Amino acid sequence: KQDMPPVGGYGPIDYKRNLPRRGLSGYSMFAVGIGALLFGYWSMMKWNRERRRLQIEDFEARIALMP
Amino acid sequence: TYKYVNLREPSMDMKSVTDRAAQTLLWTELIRGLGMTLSYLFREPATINYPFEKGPLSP
Repeated sequence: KQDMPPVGGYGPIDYKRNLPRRGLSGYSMFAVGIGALLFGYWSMMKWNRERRRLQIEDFEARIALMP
Repeated sequence: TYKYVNLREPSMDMKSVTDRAAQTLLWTELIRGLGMTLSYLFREPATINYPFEKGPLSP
């Protein structure tokens, strides 16, 4: 008279299938990308242009000597 | 009875193609897919330390 099945206490667990979490898609991407990339080239032309100014100063000390 | 799996056409409109062309080109899969599901290393490893610890059995 000592046998298994309980009178109660059950679930069940699902048979389902779901993890579609979105996700920042669909014109949200391709907009943060271009907005990041244009910040890069804007951070250029303030350094590459400025290094071009110090470049001429480096040639300047050459030319003021050599006679 | 039945069940049909992988029997569905794409939507094929203007909206959801950009949802799929963000996938192939800028990888919204394959990082959200398996740069996160793997790590997930932060669980405790389950190794029986054999010369000292031993495993369960039954009478």
